[PDB]
Amino acid sequence: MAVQISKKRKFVADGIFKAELNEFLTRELAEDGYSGVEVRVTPTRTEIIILATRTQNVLGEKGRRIRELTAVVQKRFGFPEGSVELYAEKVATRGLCAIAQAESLRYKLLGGLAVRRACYGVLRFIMESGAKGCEVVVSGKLRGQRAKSMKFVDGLMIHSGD
Amino acid sequence: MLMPKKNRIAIYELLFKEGVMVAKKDVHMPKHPELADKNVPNLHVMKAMQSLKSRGYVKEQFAWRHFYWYLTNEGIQYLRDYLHLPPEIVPATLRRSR
Amino acid sequence: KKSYTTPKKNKHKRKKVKLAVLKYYKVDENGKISRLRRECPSDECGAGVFMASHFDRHYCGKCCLTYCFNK
Amino acid sequence: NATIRVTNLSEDTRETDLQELFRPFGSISRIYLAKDKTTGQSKGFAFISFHRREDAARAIAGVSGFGYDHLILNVEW
Amino acid sequence: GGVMDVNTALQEVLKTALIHDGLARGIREAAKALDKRQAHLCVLASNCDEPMYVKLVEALCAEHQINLIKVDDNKKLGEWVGLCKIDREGKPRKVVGCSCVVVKDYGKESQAKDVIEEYFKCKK
Amino acid sequence: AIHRIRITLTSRNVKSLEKVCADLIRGAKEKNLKVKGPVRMPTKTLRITTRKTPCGEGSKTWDRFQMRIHKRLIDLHSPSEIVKQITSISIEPGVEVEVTIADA
Amino acid sequence: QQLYWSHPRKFGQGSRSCRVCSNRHGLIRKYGLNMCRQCFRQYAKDIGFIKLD
Repeated sequence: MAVQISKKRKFVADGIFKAELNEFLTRELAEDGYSGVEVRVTPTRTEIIILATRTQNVLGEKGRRIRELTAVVQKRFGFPEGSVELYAEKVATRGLCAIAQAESLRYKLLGGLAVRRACYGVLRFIMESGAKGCEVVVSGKLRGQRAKSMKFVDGLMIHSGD
Repeated sequence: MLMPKKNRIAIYELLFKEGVMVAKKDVHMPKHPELADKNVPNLHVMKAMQSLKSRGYVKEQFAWRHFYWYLTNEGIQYLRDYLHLPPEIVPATLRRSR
Repeated sequence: KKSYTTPKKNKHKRKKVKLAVLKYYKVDENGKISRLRRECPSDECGAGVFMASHFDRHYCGKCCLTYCFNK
Repeated sequence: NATIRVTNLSEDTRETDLQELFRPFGSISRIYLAKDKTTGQSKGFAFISFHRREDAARAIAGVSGFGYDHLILNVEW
Repeated sequence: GGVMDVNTALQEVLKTALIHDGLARGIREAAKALDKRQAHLCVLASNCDEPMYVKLVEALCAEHQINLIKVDDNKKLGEWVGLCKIDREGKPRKVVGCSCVVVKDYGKESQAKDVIEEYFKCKK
Repeated sequence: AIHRIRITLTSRNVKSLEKVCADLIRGAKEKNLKVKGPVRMPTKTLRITTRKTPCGEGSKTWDRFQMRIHKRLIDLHSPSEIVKQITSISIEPGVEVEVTIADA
Repeated sequence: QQLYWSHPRKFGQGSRSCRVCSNRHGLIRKYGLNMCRQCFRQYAKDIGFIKLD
C-alpha cells in the first residue's frame, strides 16, 4: 500500500476519475433527470453525491439500483472494499440545470413530437424558474434531406469576457 | 469449444455472487487478472455474457473501454435452476438502502 | 478494399475421420481383460487411456509436446 | 408524497434528535424542523428528506418509537 | 424416495450424481472411469450396439470392482438424461440412449442412494 | 511526546486554500502550541500547448491551457494526538492535507 | 488451432494505445496523458483544467 505518486500526477488522476464517472452515469440515468455529481473523499470513506432531479427512479424498490452502482465502482477502479459509499441528492430549482433541461428535451423529441412546440415548452419553464434569458438551438435535418438551424431565444445573453 | 466447461461455471457463479460483472476490451489478456482468477486466457467473460444478453437476462453498458453487465430478475431464476441452488438465495445483495 | 479474387485450392478443416470406436480392449475369456499396448505412464496422465500403437513411433495423444518414444 | 411529514413532536425534538432516531433506521438526507423563529424549540411539523423509500417501506412502526420520553413519533407521507 | 425397487433406484442415483459430477456416459468414458478406482457402480442396458461391450463390461467389473446391474429398455435411462442439466427430460430436441453409465461412489452418499446399493450387493 | 508535526496543505484554489490555513493557525495559536507560520512554496505551471484544429486544415492555431497548483505548509510542534484530532475536521472545500510524523 | 497470434510489441507506436477506443495515430504520453487530443479539448470544461489563458 505504497508509496505514493508525484503531486503533479496526483491531480491528473483525480481529474480522470471525476470525468469518467460523469460520462458513465449520463449513459444510464438519462431518463431519471441526471444533472451532475459532486465527489468528496472524506476520512476513510468515499462520498459520491449522485445529483439527479427525481431520486425516486434512481433509488428503485428496495434500493436495487443504488446497490448495483456501488458494486460497479467497487470493482472497476479497484477501490478497497466497503470504503465506497454512495449518496443521492435532489436539486431544487430545476430550470437553472441546463444539463437536465437539454436531456429532457431530448426524450420529448425522441418520444415523437414536433420541434417548435417542444422548444417553446422547455423555454418558458427555464424562464419561469428564474433566468435572465435562455436560448435553444436545433441543428440538423427536418422536412427534407438538407440541414437547417432553428434558434429560439428570449431574454438576455452574454457571449464575451470572463 | 468456444471454451471449456470449467470456465463457464467460474463466470456464471461469480456473477451470481456479486450481482454484477465488469471487464475490459482486449484480446491479449494473458490470464484475465482482476477476478476470475487465472483461468480465463482469452475473451471468455465477454463472449459468454453476449450470448446470455441475446436471450435477455442481463443488461449491458459500455463506457471508456469497459463493459458493465447488470444481472436482472429473469437471469436470477435461470442461473438459480441452472446451477442447482436453493429456491431462495441471492448472495449478491438483499437489504433496504437508506 | 475490393472483393476477393478466385483461388484454385482452398480447403478449410479436415473431417477427422469417422473411425469405429472401442476395440482397444480384447475379450477372449472372462473375467480376463486382454490389453494390447501399454497404458500411458505419466503422473499427469491418468493411465486409464491407451498409448498409440503406431509402430516406428509411439506417442501419447493426451500429451501434446512431450513423451514420444519411437522404437 | 412530496415531503415525509412528521407531527406530534415534543420541544425536546431537534434536527440532531431526529437524525439519530432515523440514521440507524435508514440513513437520511436532511431534516427540516420548524424550529420556532429565534428559538431552537420545535413547533410540531417536520419535513424529513429521508432520501429513501425502500428501508422506510420495510418498517413503519419501529422508527415510530425506539424510545423517546415514552412518546411515539409519526411517519406520514 | 424409492422403496428399493430396481427402476426407481437408478433414478435416485442420477439426481445427486449430477451434482457430484459422477456421470461417465458412453462406453469409452465408462471404461476409463472403471479402469480407474473413481467408479463404484456400473449399469448396462439392452443391446443397440455390438456384442463385444456386453462381454467386456462384465470382464472389467470382474477384475476391478463388481457392482454391475442390467436393466433393459435403453430409452428409459436415455430419457432420464438431459442435454446439460434439468429442464426437460421429455425433449424432442434430443434424446438418445446411454446404453451404459458408470457413476463415481454412486454420486453423493446421503439418503436412499446408500440403501439401494447395499440392498443389491449382499444378495449378489 | 512533543514532536515537530508538519501539516502540509495543497490545493488549486487560492481562496479555499488560504482560509483553511487560517483556521488551523487560529486554533493552534489559541491553544499556544507555538505554531510556525505558512511557508508558501513556488506555484507550479502545468502547460499544454496543442492544436486547436482536429484534422489540421485552415490557418494554423494552437491553444495554451494551464493548471496552477499551490503548496504551503504550517509547522507545529506539539503532541501528535491533539493535532491529528483537530486537523481532519473543520474542512469544507476539496483541499488535501498530509500529516507528517517528523521532518526536523 | 494455432501456435501463434502475436509477435513482440514492447516499444514503439503499437505497444501503447490511446483511450478513444484503442485508437493511435496521435502519439501521446504527456504527464500521464493516455488521452486523445480531440477529446482533451472536449474535457477543457471537465476537471483537470479550466481555461484561463
